[PDB]
Amino acid sequence: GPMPKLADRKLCADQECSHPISMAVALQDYMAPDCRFLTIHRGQVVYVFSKLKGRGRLFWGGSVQGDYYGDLAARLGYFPSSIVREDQTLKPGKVDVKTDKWDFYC
Repeated sequence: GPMPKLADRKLCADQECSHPISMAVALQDYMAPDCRFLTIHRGQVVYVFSKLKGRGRLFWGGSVQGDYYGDLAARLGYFPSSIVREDQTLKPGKVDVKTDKWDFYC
């Protein structure tokens, strides 16, 4: 019935998933199929905050960098990991936590 969660568990840099795991650059375009996902275009910078596990492991969560130095969109959304190239690890994405009800809400 209701939209099933994309995953039951995820990997983060910390329990709250508030620190980014990595900085990545998009290699492919990706238009979000619904509000849970992030729309990205080749060349954009994405800060990765979560990596889903198990059934949702193709997808990562993060935010897109803006146009002025230092700008990161507030909105978090999911995207296929394969569309980006991770360029710098900021923190190990080792903290294994459960996804909550708010993770896939939009």
